Amino acid sequence: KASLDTQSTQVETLKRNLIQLESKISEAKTKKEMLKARITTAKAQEQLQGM
Amino acid sequence: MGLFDRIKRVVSSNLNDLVNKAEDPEKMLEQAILEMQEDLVQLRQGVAQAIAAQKRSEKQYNDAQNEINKWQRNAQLALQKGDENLARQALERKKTYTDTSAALKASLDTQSTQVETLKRNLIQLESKISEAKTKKEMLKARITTAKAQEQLQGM
Repeated sequence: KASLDTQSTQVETLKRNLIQLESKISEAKTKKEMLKARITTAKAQEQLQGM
Repeated sequence: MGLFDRIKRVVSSNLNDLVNKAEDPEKMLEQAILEMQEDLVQLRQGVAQAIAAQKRSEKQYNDAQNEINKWQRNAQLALQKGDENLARQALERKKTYTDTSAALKASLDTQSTQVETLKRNLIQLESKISEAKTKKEMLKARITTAKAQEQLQGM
């Protein structure tokens, strides 16, 4: 029971950690989108030359 | 000094020759049109992906809220049980989860603000490509005028 309780506490922490990890990857993905928006701005300047 | 003079002359001559060969309005515009459209498609996909990611994040956030409710029920049960340790654990669990939920909400709100801006930007981009297309039509009209002069010779 003691071992199980320790394991239960540990698995719960792991689950919480996994949720945090999921949040972290999403945050990284968001950064890429922001970078992509910046890339579009550079493209807009080029569009000016075409105009 | 002689080398520098030679380099400048060579560079100017090479650059001038190169730009003229590639200076075609239709080819340059088409390549530019393809790139923006590709970027727009990627941006649209990214926005959709971001929305999907946000939805996935929302589901996780919803699960955390559900977990808190379960913990809250357990805390009430713990009081009935009379065990001090179970009640204390539930309170600790509720606080971290609430903090995590708040953090997730803040992140989601920022993401929501960002996606909305991206959508607005995408709409602006769509307007921009259309404007470029309009310019080509105007250029085409000018081309017809040149053709009309030639028609005069035929007449």
